[PDB]
Amino acid sequence: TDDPLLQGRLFSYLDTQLTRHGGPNFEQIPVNRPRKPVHNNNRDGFGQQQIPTNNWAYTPNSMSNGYPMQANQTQGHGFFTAPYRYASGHLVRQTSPTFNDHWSQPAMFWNSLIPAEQQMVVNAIVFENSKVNSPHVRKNVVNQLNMVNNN
Amino acid sequence: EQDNAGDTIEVTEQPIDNTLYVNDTGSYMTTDFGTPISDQTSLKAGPRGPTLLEDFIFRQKLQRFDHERVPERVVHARGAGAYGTFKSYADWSNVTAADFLSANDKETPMFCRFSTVVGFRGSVDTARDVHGHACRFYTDEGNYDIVGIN
Amino acid sequence: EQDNAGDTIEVTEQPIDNTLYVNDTGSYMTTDFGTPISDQTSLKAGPRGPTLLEDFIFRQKLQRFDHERVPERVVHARGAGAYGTFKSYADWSNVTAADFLSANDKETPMFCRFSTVVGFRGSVDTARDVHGHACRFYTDEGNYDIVGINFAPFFIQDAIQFPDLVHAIKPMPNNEIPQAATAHTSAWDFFSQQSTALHSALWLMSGNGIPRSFRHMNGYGVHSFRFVAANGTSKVVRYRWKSQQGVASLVWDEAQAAAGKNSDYHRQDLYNAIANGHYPKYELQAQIMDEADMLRFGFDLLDPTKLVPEEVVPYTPLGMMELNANPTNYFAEVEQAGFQPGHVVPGIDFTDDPLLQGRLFSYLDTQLTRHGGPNFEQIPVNRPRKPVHNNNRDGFGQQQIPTNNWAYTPNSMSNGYPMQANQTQGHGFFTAPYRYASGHLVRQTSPTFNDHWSQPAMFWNSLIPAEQQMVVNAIVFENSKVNSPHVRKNVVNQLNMVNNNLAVRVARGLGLDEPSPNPTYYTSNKTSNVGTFGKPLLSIEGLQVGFLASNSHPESIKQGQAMAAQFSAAGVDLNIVTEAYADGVNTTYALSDAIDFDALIIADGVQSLFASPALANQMNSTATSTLYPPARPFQILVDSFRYGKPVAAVGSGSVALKNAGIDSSRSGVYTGSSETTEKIAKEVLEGLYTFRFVDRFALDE
Amino acid sequence: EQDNAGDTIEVTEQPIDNTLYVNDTGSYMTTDFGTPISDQTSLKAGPRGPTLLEDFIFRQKLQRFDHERVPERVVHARGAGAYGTFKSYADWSNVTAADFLSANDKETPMFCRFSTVVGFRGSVDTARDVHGHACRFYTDEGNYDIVGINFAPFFIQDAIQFPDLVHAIKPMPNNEIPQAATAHTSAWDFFSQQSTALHSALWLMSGNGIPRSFRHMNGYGVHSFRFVAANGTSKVVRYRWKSQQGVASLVWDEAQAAAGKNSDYHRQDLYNAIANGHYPKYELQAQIMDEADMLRFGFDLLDPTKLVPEEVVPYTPLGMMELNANPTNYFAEVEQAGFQPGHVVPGIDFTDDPLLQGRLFSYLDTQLTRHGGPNFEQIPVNRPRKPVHNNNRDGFGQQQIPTNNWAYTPNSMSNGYPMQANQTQGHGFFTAPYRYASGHLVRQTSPTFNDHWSQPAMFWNSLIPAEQQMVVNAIVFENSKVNSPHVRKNVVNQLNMVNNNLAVRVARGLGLDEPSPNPTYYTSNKTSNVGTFGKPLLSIEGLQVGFLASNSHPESIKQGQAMAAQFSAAGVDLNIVTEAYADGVNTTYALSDAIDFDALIIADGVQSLFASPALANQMNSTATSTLYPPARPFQILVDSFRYGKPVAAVGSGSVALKNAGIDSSRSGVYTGSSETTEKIAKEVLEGLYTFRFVDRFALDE
Amino acid sequence: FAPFFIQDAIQFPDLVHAIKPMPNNEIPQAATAHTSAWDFFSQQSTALHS
Ligand code: HEM
Ligand code: HEM
Ligand code: HEM
Ligand SMILES: [Cl-]
Ligand SMILES: [Cl-]
Ligand SMILES: [Cl-]
Repeated sequence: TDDPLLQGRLFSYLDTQLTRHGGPNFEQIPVNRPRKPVHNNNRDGFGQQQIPTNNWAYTPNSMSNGYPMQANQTQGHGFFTAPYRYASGHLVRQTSPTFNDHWSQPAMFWNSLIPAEQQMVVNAIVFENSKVNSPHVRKNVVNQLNMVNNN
Repeated sequence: EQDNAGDTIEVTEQPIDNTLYVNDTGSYMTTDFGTPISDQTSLKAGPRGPTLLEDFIFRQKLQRFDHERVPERVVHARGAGAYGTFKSYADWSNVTAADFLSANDKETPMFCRFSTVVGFRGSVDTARDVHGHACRFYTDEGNYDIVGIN
Repeated sequence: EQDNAGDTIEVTEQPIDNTLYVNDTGSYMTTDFGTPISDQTSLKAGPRGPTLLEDFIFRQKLQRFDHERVPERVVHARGAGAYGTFKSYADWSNVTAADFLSANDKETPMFCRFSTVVGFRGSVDTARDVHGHACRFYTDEGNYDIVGINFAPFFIQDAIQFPDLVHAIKPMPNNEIPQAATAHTSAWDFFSQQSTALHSALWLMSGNGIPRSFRHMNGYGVHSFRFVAANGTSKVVRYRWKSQQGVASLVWDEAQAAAGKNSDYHRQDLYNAIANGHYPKYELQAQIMDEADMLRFGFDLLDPTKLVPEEVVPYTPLGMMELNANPTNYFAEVEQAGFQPGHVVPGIDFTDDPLLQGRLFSYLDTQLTRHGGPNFEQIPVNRPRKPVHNNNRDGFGQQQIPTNNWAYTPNSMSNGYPMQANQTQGHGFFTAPYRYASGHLVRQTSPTFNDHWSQPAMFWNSLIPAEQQMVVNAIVFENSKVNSPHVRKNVVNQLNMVNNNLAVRVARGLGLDEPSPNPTYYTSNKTSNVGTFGKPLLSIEGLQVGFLASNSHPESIKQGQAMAAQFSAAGVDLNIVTEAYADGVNTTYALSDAIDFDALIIADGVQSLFASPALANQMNSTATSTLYPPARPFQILVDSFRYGKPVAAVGSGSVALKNAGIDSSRSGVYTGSSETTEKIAKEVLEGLYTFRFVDRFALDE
Repeated sequence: EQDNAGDTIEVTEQPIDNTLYVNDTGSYMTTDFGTPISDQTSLKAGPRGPTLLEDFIFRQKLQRFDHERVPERVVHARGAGAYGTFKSYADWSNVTAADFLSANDKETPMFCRFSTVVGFRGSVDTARDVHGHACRFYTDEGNYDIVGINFAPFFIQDAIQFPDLVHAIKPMPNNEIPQAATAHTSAWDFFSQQSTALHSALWLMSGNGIPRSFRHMNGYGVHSFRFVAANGTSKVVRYRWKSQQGVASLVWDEAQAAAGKNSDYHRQDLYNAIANGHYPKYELQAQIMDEADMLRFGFDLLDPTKLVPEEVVPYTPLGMMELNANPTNYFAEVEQAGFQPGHVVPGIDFTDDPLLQGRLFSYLDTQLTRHGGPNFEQIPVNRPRKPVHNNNRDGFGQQQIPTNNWAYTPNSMSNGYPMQANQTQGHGFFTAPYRYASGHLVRQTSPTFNDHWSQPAMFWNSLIPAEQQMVVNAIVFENSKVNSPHVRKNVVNQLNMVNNNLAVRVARGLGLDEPSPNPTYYTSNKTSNVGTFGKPLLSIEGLQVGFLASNSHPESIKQGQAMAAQFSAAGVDLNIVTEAYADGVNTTYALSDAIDFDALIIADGVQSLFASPALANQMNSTATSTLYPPARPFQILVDSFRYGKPVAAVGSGSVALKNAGIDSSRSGVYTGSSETTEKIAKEVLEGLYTFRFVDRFALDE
Repeated sequence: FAPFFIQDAIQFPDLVHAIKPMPNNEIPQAATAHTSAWDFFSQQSTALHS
């Protein structure tokens, strides 16, 4: 979905795999391998421990007997974006006004805890905000919490 | 390792795919994580629209591409290789305990690479240069490399 | 950050050494950690003993050496760079808020790199190829890079196909053959199965594929971009760098000779020109179009396989660039430089060109590969001229020391620094606000992109007959090297959708059946400034003259030397060539070839050097010169003439011309007695501007 | 380089930005390539639309973030650093040509990092462990690093065994359990099968394994090194950093509590001390021995499992270090710092210690892992204070720009620069010239290394009875966590070769058969300054006092505050603790534990806070305080007393003491009326120096 | 937890730097109990639910 938090995670996690693995072949590590063999025209990179036999590593070509075959909604069980998805709008760096209520759900959550666990939340907030060294931040936290539940 | 329950360790080996040589015959294209794909058009907000960040098919393909290259050799960057075999003329144990030399007609698999020295990866074969002659014997007692020149 | 003692932070800045350029004068050698050393003998257990592990001097030196190399660029690996400056012709604020364009005579520092595409790091300069023209403006509002090429169109219409095009044109994966060339099955297979490629393929087969030098080609942005004004109004623009030297190119067999004689031909040309004060210039120009123009001209401005003809929208001159300094260290400054089309500044924006859109991802990601980590922008050549301030942190190779301990937004601790910048404060980047999208989320190509053949037809019609023959010869050469008959035939059929005459001539060259006219996409239209023969140069500065003399006729050297003042005054290098160095000699027969000179002059009284190979072959073994291969002087002459270069002969030099079957009546052949050398020089200057004499090139239909 | 035009090279240095410390004040946010930005909302196709690939602002920010991390150190991952200065006591040129030691009062900049060994980057400070003490002198002749630990001996005698020791002590490979601890089968298996480990294992089980802070331990070089004089004569030396604060340690259950209450206990201690002006000091000392001393003392000076007893060779004071500034950015300066024992300077040399010899390889190689490339010495904290000059080139992350284009020796082009440096010119490094080797090339251990047990015996005899009990408790704790009976028994048998009493007490703790005396390696010998209890501190600066008060008795706060001037004057922090912040309150019961204070004072009139858990348990649910867990004040008191810390009580505070079963007659218990608080303070100062009252620790045999 | 702290991925490095140890001294470990985290949670009030 167009969840702006989800949308960025899609970039971030693919990129971050480079950092931890030293190179682009992180999916070749056993725990990350799919259970069926991979076939695509990706090649090379540090730590390449496979040996491609298809010497015509591009699409379209007339040399490889059509392999590997393009997969889509109607053949090969290919991935497909949900076809009724739609977008319409200026290209904007603006937050949706539907996102503006930051406090009602915190209030519901508070009401959802037994009295003993409500005390636990208070004790935690008090513990953490006593460790916070800045009085003005302590006061900002209080004011925010007061928009959630006065008690 | 097992005079006690704590140091006793259960090993469950998982049925992980262990392909070496890749054979495309018959196959649909998949990502590196095995999802079947096409790879010929970007996902866009309308046919004349901008490309979407969520097009993971685009990103995985170009990330592979963007990372294909590795440092060339500091010397002997330009070279070419081939596999072969080596046959001992004799049992040479009187002078060497080397196993690949331990019997008449004993055969050992080989891989060699030949190269120039000074030029970078795509430099001309017929440069005036030293030439490398580097061969690996895949022996029963380890890979023995003779890394020589002409 | 200081309403309390705990969050109050004491900053003590340490007096750390901050060298940029390294200057060895006066110094003793030290390790990288500053201990003075020698580095010439290993530490050993006795003078004939084994080397010791404790020899840290040995290990630090070889560890540096063992780690010198980094990955080359996946494309455009082979290239060369230079610094320069850009001057705006005007205040362009009426169309763009870009700061480097905001005032008449406003100057901005520049760094550019030029390259081929397909060959690896040490491949030959004169490969037939696309050429990169990538320039960074170090503006006051960030590094702006125009990452262009010497052809107006590109091969494909979507970035997702880029690895397909590249694997197809690169050497085959089983054996890594052939180097730096499209002359193989896979490339022509791709160009014929992916018929978007035809426009750029024709460019590649023309002289545009084999330029004389980086100084004698133009640059193109290829894609539509946007100029965005302060108030949000945008224009759609296409960039051209118009070379102020002019456009000039080689012929194929000459490009081959150059590859074997001087693989560094273009990088040497650029280095020498700058070092000699002949600074190359290129005028920045833009076709400045309205949003309403997207589909008006019968193709789509989002389509990178299509140029806008100058005759439909003229190029508006924006300003002038000049390159005026060589780099100090090639690895540090050129090899490590990373250009990105996503390096934009306020007042510039993108379009929905699906080729451009993917480049924006690719170039940022690829910088990791070549630099080993995320701090590639911290490398000096990639730094902006003003200090960076943001909340990015850490990563391999971090050589800065952040002092802002509250590295997040929003915060109440950092006094609002660094401040958010946008359209209305701090000169922040902004997307053009009238841009809009509307549609299903689709992996479909636009039908406006479907005509792959009409523009190839226009391009063909835009070449003089001699260069049309060059295209045929190239296609025939490359497709003869293609090993697959079916691919050869596919190429013919594709070419027949472009122009029947073209396709018939190619099929004839390939020994294939001649196709019949297929008029759907044919046109008589043509455009200007897209060819490389038939139009003279605008400047001959930094071109080369070879003056062929002999030590066995000493007056010939003096004759050469007395012409030198005139060439020098035109910024042309006169090279006196003999058998061996001597007083006044610049270079030798053994070192020389036709490719080394843009014009050739034969001295008076040296005709006996110019024996043909046949004559050479009679007298072999004894009393044949050892100082150069048999008939080297003759070959220089015959080659120069064949390639179309101006040739002059003084006095009995005309005997050499006759020996070579060159009539003194041919265009671009100058003769005179020893008393008229001054006039012969000026005719050579004339011929250098014309550059090539196309009447020498064989024509067909 | 200039006998000709071709080899003459024009250098044009470009005006590139050269920021080190980054200062955000006044600035707008920019990308890394200098374009002004906001960074708070993704670019989307409509406000509820998908994020666009062209949002380069999003991608550059997350790419930086996604790449922030680097590999931690394979050992000593968890650590903290600070800058300081070193002052020589003398001109030491009679024994060493080292430049930082060449004059009385000569000052050299310093950077040190202290660490544990086994735990990963975010493991608990108060793990039982070896501690690193690694210091760089930024000398005029290169960066000299002493990379030491807080124990005098090391576990193994050959560097090739280092991965064995480390894999054995690190978490098990199947499940990565347990963290930061030797309390598992593999470690004790290793220590018992590789009996060289016994000396260091005893150190580890003593208070030395759990120091109070980095400021309250010593440092040791462990290995023999050499001082080399200008004329080539050498001395064999061993280094000790003698803490000028003194040596003090925790007890195990306290180290555990600290791990759960404040994992940053030692790094916070060091940061706060420096920030508060209480700069830690350590005196550099060396046992300065003759070459003839190698085997004289009944063990081998090449052997790193052996200390030289101060009573055999005294430590010669060389100079004083002080650490006086915190780093500005932890990642840039501390995380990236790379110490190497091979970072030596002229006047220092190595010995044939097989443990030292391998470290010289290992640390240079390991820097590649953590920095992603070979230019790790170019990181600011690793740079020498004078500019580097050598012919090393290139590599990932090259942020310098060499100007010497003739980067090889010998050459005739560079004017002899940089010049070779050696013993007799340029202050070059030189191996000590009388060093000699003679022998077959052997993979054999020296028989001089065979006594693994005598020095462990000396160490045991060197501990007060209370700390001997601590060693037994630790061994018993760790070997109860060891899951393998046969390893437990091997450990006992090994310990029985050291001291029968030790081994019997351990076997009793483990429920095993008691071994019988095995006198071969037993000794009554002992050495001084190797224990951590029974000897007072030399300075109490930067220690902490907790003053337990209550908001429900307001005069208690005022009582606390009136004592503050006296503690402040001693450089001791007085922390007033109540239920919740209020005028004059420093911290709260809920935030507090015994581990937070080095001494505890109970205020007059607050006795009712100090209800025991039993009393707490009666009245549960309503009217029990929510402001801290039940019996928190009582627990602070009982814990402080158990751990051996000084405790004082004013007035009715003595009621709290009685509730806790603490008689006012015990050592390190101070009581007084409200009129004698000044005297109570000075007794607390007294108790802080004694530091722990060992009469409280249970003893066996 | 069912909800997350922020509504846009571009803010992720902000949330993370805020909750991670301070950059000058890398204190404190594995904890939000410090000025920066609670500053972030209170200036970026989307964080209250989580
Ligand atoms: C007898 C003299 C030498 C010979 C016969 C020789 C031979 C070779 C050969 C044949 C290669 C290419 C191997 C391949 O095809 O991949 C090579 C690479 C190399 N040589 Fe040498 N070499 C010599 C001297 C040295 C010396 C003295 C050094 C440095 C101390 C050295 C360092 C290297 C390095 C770093 C490589 C790159 C290897 C790689 O990246 O895999 N060579 N040498
Ligand atoms: C209009 C079409 C294009 C033009 C004009 C163009 C231009 C260039 C140039 C001039 C360079 C060399 C820059 C240098 O000198 O360092 C380059 C490198 C590169 N190009 Fe392109 N390019 C185009 C299409 C693409 C596409 C579609 C992609 C991929 C989506 C791409 C990916 C790359 C990559 C990965 C590099 C290596 C950059 C580096 O390592 O720094 N290019 N391109
Ligand atoms: C006398 C024995 C030893 C002492 C006193 C010692 C000391 C230290 C210290 C203090 C550190 C942390 C430096 C820092 O704060 O960054 C360290 C790290 C290290 N030590 Fe040792 N060590 C000893 C033995 C060894 C041995 C035998 C080896 C291997 C042959 C070794 C390999 C390492 C490595 C690889 C690191 C990581 C360094 C880095 O990543 O920068 N150590 N050692
Ligand atoms: Cl959605
Ligand atoms: Cl658009
Ligand atoms: Cl020695």
